[PDB]
Amino acid sequence: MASTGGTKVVAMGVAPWGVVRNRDTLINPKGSFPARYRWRGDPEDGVQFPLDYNYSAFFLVDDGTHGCLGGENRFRLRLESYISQQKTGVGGTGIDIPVLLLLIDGDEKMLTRIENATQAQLPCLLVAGSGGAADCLAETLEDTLAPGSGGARQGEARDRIRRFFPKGDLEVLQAQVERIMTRKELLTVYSSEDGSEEFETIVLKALVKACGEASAYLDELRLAVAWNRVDIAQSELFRGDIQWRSFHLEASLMDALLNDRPEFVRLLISHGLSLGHFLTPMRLAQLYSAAPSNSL
Amino acid sequence: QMAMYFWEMGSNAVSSALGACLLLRVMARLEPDAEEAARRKDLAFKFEG
Amino acid sequence: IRNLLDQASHSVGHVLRMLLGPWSDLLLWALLLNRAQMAMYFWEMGSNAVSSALGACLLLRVMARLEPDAEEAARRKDLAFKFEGMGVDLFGECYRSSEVRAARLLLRRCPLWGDATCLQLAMQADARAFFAQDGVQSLLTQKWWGDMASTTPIWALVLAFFCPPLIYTRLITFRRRCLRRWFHFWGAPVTIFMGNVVSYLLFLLLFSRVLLVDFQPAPPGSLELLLYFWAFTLLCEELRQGLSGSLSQRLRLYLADSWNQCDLVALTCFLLGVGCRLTPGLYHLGRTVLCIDFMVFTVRLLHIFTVNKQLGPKIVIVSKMMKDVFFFLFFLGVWLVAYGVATEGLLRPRDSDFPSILRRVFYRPYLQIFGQIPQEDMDVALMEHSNCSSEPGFWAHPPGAQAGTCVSQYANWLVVLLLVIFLLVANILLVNLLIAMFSYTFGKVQGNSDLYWKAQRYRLIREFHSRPALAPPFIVISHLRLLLRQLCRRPRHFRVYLSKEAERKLLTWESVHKENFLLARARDKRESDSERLKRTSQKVDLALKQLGHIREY
Amino acid sequence: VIVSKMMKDVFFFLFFLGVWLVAYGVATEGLLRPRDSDFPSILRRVFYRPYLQIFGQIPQEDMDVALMEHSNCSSEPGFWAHPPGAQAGTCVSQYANWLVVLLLVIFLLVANILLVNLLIAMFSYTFGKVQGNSDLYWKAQRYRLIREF
Amino acid sequence: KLLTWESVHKENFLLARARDKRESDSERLKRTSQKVDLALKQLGHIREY
Ligand SMILES: CC(C)CCC[C@@H](C)[C@H]1CC[C@H]2[C@@H]3CC=C4C[C@@H](OC(=O)CCC(=O)O)CC[C@]4(C)[C@H]3CC[C@]12C
Ligand SMILES: CC(C)CCC[C@@H](C)[C@H]1CC[C@H]2[C@@H]3CC=C4C[C@@H](OC(=O)CCC(=O)O)CC[C@]4(C)[C@H]3CC[C@]12C
Ligand SMILES: CC(C)CCC[C@@H](C)[C@H]1CC[C@H]2[C@@H]3CC=C4C[C@@H](OC(=O)CCC(=O)O)CC[C@]4(C)[C@H]3CC[C@]12C
Ligand SMILES: CC(C)CCC[C@@H](C)[C@H]1CC[C@H]2[C@@H]3CC=C4C[C@@H](OC(=O)CCC(=O)O)CC[C@]4(C)[C@H]3CC[C@]12C
Ligand SMILES: CC(C)CCC[C@@H](C)[C@H]1CC[C@H]2[C@@H]3CC=C4C[C@@H](OC(=O)CCC(=O)O)CC[C@]4(C)[C@H]3CC[C@]12C
Repeated sequence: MASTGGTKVVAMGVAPWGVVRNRDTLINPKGSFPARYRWRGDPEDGVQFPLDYNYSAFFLVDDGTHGCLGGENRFRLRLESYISQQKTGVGGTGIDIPVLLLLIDGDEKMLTRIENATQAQLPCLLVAGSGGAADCLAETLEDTLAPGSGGARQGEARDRIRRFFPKGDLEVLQAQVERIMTRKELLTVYSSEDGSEEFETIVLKALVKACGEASAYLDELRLAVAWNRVDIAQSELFRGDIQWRSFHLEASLMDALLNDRPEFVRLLISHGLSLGHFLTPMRLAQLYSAAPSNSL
Repeated sequence: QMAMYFWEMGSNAVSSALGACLLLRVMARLEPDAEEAARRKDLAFKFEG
Repeated sequence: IRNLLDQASHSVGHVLRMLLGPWSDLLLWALLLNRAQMAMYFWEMGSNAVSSALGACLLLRVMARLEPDAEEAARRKDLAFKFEGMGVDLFGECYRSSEVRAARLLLRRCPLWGDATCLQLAMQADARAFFAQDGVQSLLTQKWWGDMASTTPIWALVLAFFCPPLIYTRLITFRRRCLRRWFHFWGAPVTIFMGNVVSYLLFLLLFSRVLLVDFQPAPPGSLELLLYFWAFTLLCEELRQGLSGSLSQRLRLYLADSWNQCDLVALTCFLLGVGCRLTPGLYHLGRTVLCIDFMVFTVRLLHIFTVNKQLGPKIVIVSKMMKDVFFFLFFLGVWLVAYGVATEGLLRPRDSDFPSILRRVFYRPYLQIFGQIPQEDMDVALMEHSNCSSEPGFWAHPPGAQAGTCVSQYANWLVVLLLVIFLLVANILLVNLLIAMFSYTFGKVQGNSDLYWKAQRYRLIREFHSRPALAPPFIVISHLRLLLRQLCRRPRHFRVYLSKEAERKLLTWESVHKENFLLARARDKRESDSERLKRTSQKVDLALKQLGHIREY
Repeated sequence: VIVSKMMKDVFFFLFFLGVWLVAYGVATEGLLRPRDSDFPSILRRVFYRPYLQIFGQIPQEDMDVALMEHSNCSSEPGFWAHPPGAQAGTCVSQYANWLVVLLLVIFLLVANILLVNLLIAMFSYTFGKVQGNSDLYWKAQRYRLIREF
Repeated sequence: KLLTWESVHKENFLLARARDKRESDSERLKRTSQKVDLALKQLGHIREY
C-alpha cells in the first residue's frame, strides 16, 4: 500500500497444522476449494493462533495433535536446505540459490534453531540491538580473538548469556553457542543503524563470506545479475577493491545472457570481456540450450 | 533488447539490420501463435527503421 | 433512482423487480447511484470483468434514457463510455493472449445481467466501439463461418455450395461422422446466407420470367402459381422472423427498422398486384403494380448484401448520402422550374396540353442534364419557318413530336442563351458541386459508418443463426417443423456451454489480465510527465519543510 | 499501381448499378410490353439499353409513347403505339407510360447523379488512403523491376 | 575501409540519439527526480542534528 505500483511480494508462512484454530477442514476431495477462512470470530487468544491473510502461501505442517510449535522446525530446515541445493537461472544453470535466516530476537529454542542452520550451511543474518537470541549472539560474534581479551572472555560468556536469559540450564546454552561459533562465518551481524538501505548489500555481504572456497563460487557479481538489480552490479564493479579477474567476469556474462537481462550485458562489455575466449563454442551451445521449450 | 545491443557492437551494421529484418519476418511466418509473431514482427520494424 | 425505487416499491425493468431495499452488488449500487469514481473501483475488484464492463455500459445507456434532465444523463452516458472503452481495452489484452479463450469470454453465460451473452450485452448496450475491435470482428467471422474455418476462401464456398460432394473433400476444413459433416456445412451462417441469396436471385429470375413473358390475361399458369407459392414463403419468413426476432408490443418494434417497411411495402404491393391480376377488370393496373413490385424486391437484395464484409460497409454509406441528393434535388428543382417555365413562356407552343406543358417545363429540361439536348426543338434557327399559327408573330414549326406544333421565335436568341445558362448551372455548377458534397460526407461519415457497420454486422450474423438452413422455395419444410413444434407441445444463439470448473479457470485467467492491465496503466499514470511534476513538487516542498526546521540554527 | 486498388470501389459501383439495372430494366420492360420478346432482345432492353442511358444514350423515342406514332400493331386489347427502334420491340404498350417516363427520371437520378458522383467520392477517398501506401509500395517494386532488366 | 567508415557513422548515430534521449524532457524529469530524492537523502541524514 506504500508503493502503489509494487509487484505483490510473495511470502510463504510455514505454520504447524495443530495451531490454526479456525480450521474449516478444507475439502477432503482433492483439496480444490476456494474456501474462505473465518478471521475475527474468536474470543480465545491462547495457544490457538489463526493464520494470516497476507501470505501468498501457508505450508501447514501436521506433526501430531493440536499443540506445540515444534514440528514445523525440522521441516523448514529440511526445506531451506533443499532450496539452497536448487540452482537459479533459465535452464537450471547458474548459481545455487541464496538462502538466509534472518534472526530477529527469539528464545532458548531460537539458539538451537540456528545451530541446525549452520549444520546445513545457512548464512544467518542476526540483527544487532534486537534482544533475546540475537543480541546474545551479537555480543559473541564481536567477541572474537582480536576484539576479545583472549581467554578471559571464556569466563565472561557465563555472565552475558544470563543477561538475555533469566531461564535455567545455562550450561548447554553456553556450550551450544561455541558449536555455532565453530562455523562463525556462515553468520554475520546486521549492524544496528548501519543499514536499512544498505541491507540489500549486507545481505550481499553475508553470502560472500558464506561462499568464501567450496560452494560453487558465488563471485558476488554473478549474484547481482541473478537478482536482476543493476545498481548493485555497477557499484560492485565500479568500486570495492576492483580486482576482477577473467573467470569472475566470464560466468557472470553467461547468467546475463541465459537469464535475459540485457542491461547487465552492456555493463560487462563496457568493462570489457575477451569475446574470443568468451565465445568458445560450448558456451554458444550452452546459449542455445536455454531456449524455451515451447518455442518456434 | 539484446538483439538491439548486439547490433550496436558488430560490423556489417546496415546489412545486419536488413538481415535481422529478413529473419524476423521469416520467423513471424513460422510462429504458430499471433502473439509471438506480432512481437517478433514488431522487432523486425525496429531493425528496419 | 429513488423515485424509480419508489415507483417499483408500490408496484432493465426486471432489475427493478430484482433489486429491492459482494463486489457485483457494490458495483450495481454505484452504477444506479452514479458514483462514477466508485463504479470504476468496484469494477476493478470483482470478477466477470469484461461482461460487467459491458453490463455497466448496458445500464448507463438505459439510465441516461430514463433521466429527465440533460445534465445527469450526459454525465451518466459519459460514464458509460468509460466502461465501454475499458471493456474494449481489457478484452484487447485478453484477445492478444489466448484467441481461443478470449473467444470463450464472449460466448460465456454470465449468471448476472439477466443471463446475457457478452456479445448480446454489447448489442443491447449499442456499444459500437466494442464491435470495432479486431478480437470481436475475427470472432464474428468465425461464427459467420460456423465450424467452417473462417479463413476459408469465397470461391470454394461457392463450388462447395453447388457440389455437396465437394463438402467431403480436402477443401473447406472444419474444426454419425458423415452426417456430422453435413449439418456443420449447411447450418453455418455463410451457407444459410448464400442459400438465401442464390434462391432470392432465382426469385428475381422467376419474378422476371413471370413478368416479361408468362403473364397473359388468362387465369394463371404454372410459373405464375410457383411465384405465388414462392412469395407466400417470403411472406412467411418475414412474418415469422418479425414475430420471433407481448404479441403486439413486438409489432410496433417491427414497423420500425425501415427495411422491414420495404419488406412490407414489397409484399403489400405484391398482393395488390396479384389481387388486381386475378380480377378481370384491373389486369393492366395489376401488371403496373407488379413492375413497381419487382423494383422493391430488387432493392431488397441490396439490404441482403449489407452482411457482406466488402459490400456491407458501402451499402450503409449511400443512405448517408441522401441529405446531399436532397439538396441537389431541391436546387435543381428550383432551377428546373426557373429554366423550364421561362423557356416554355418565351417560345409559345400551340400544343399546350397539361401533360405536355408539364413535359416541357420539367422533363425536357431534366434530360438536358444527361446529354439529351433537343436543339431542334428549342432553337428556331434549326427549324423550318412556317405560318403555322394565326396569332400575329413569326413562328417556325419545330420537328419534335412533343415540342408543340408551332413554337414562337421572338426572343429565341434568349432561349439559346437560357439553355447556355442552364447547362452552366445544372451540368457545371450543380453536378460538380454534388461531387464536392459527396466527397466531403464520404470523408466524414465513413469513419462513423464503418464503426456503425461493425455492430450491424454482428446483429446480422446472429440472425441467420435462427434462420433455418433450407431455401425459401423449400422453407415450407422448415416452417411446418415449427407448426408441428407448437402442436406436439400441447398434449404434453451461439451460446458456448462453460463447465463448472472451466468457468473459474476462464475467470481467473481473465482476472489476471485485469490485474495485469490495471497495474500497467497505473505505471503509465505514475510515469507520466504530469505526474513526475506532481511528485517532484511534492518532494521539493517536502524538502523545503526539512529546510524550514533547520533555519532555527 | 493505384488503379488496381480502385477495384473494390468499381465492384461496389458494379454491384449497386447491377442491382439498379435489374430493377429499372425489368420494370421498364414489364410496363411497356414489346411484341418482339426474343431472349437476346429481352435481355438487351433490361440490361443494355438501361446501361447506355448512363452514358448519354437515352432513347426517348423507344420508351416514351408520346414521341411514337400510334397504331393497332397488336391484337391484345390495349393501346400500343409502335416505337421506331430496331430493337425496341415492334409494338410496345402505352398503359402506364407516364410512369416509364417517371422511371427513367428516377433512373437518371440514381445512375448518373447518385451512383456516378458517389463513385468519385469513393475514388477520391481511396486515392487519399492508398497512395501513401502504394507509393511506399511502388518503391520496392521499382527496385525489383530494375533488377530484372 | 568500407566497414570502419560505416561503423564510425554507427557510433556517431548511436551517440547522437543517446544524447537526444538524455536531453528529452521526459529524461530531465527522470533525472531531476533522481536528484531531488537523492538530495532528500542528504537531508535525511542531517535531521539528527
Ligand atoms: C443452375 C442454377 C441452380 C444456378 C443459378 C445461377 C445464379 C442464380 C447463381 C450461380 C452463381 C451464383 C453466385 C456465385 C458467387 C456468390 C458469393 C456469395 O457470397 C457469400 O454468400 C459469402 C460472403 C459473405 O457474405 O461474407 C454471394 C452469392 C453469390 C454471388 C452467388 C449468387 C447467385 C448465383 C449468381
Ligand atoms: C422526383 C424524381 C426525381 C424521383 C425522386 C425520388 C428519389 C428521392 C428516390 C426514388 C428511388 C430512390 C432510391 C431507390 C434505391 C435506394 C437504396 C438505399 O440503399 C441503402 O443505403 C440501404 C442502407 C440503409 O438504409 O440502412 C439508398 C437510397 C436509394 C439509392 C434511393 C435513393 C433516392 C431515390 C432516387
Ligand atoms: C429531379 C428534380 C429536379 C425533380 C424533377 C421531377 C420531374 C423531372 C419528374 C417527376 C414527375 C414526372 C412526370 C409524372 C407525370 C407525367 C405525365 C405524362 O403525360 C401523360 O401521361 C400523357 C402523355 C403525354 O401527352 O405526355 C408526361 C410526363 C410526366 C409529366 C412526367 C414528366 C417528368 C416528371 C415531372
Ligand atoms: C459486365 C461488364 C461491365 C464487364 C465487367 C468486367 C470488368 C470487371 C473488367 C473487364 C476488363 C477490366 C479492365 C482491363 C484492364 C485493367 C488494367 C489494370 O491495371 C493495373 O492496375 C496493373 C497494376 C497491377 O495489377 O499490379 C487495372 C484494372 C483494369 C483497368 C480492368 C478494370 C475492370 C475490368 C473493366
Ligand atoms: C455494368 C453492370 C451494371 C453489369 C451490366 C452488364 C451488361 C450491360 C452487359 C454484360 C453482358 C452483355 C450482353 C452479352 C450477350 C448479348 C446478346 C446479343 O444478342 C445477340 O447475340 C443476337 C443479336 C440480337 O438480336 O440482339 C445482344 C446483346 C447482349 C445481350 C449483351 C448486352 C449487354 C450485356 C448484358
